[PDB]
Amino acid sequence: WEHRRFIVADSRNFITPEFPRDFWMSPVFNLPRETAAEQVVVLQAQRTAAAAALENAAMQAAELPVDIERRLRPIERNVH
Amino acid sequence: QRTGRSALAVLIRACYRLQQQLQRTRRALLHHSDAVLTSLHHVRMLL
Repeated sequence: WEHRRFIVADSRNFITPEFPRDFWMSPVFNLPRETAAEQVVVLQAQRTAAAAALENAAMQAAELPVDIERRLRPIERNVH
Repeated sequence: QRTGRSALAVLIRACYRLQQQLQRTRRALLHHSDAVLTSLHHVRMLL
């Protein structure tokens, strides 16, 4: 024995919300083809790429003290 | 006769070839900083 009140599930059932005068013209509903978010994402990706590339250049160019000593010292020994 | 004449060959072989040792070092070591400049310019490209 289970009892409760019932209300008919009718297709005619509609809901009536209310909208304020300042609803639709929120600034974000209407947006241009180009906003700041896409530039932010692309610029951050480029910044990370440059951060990696500077480190790669640092490790690629760290041989100058070795690239010069092995060119100068043997000539020193040869002359000496 | 061939004592001093051959003795000069030692100094010739040493000095005249140390001469172009510096030339090859110039030809090679100059080709290293160009790569560094290219790399830093690409880094400037990535930002």
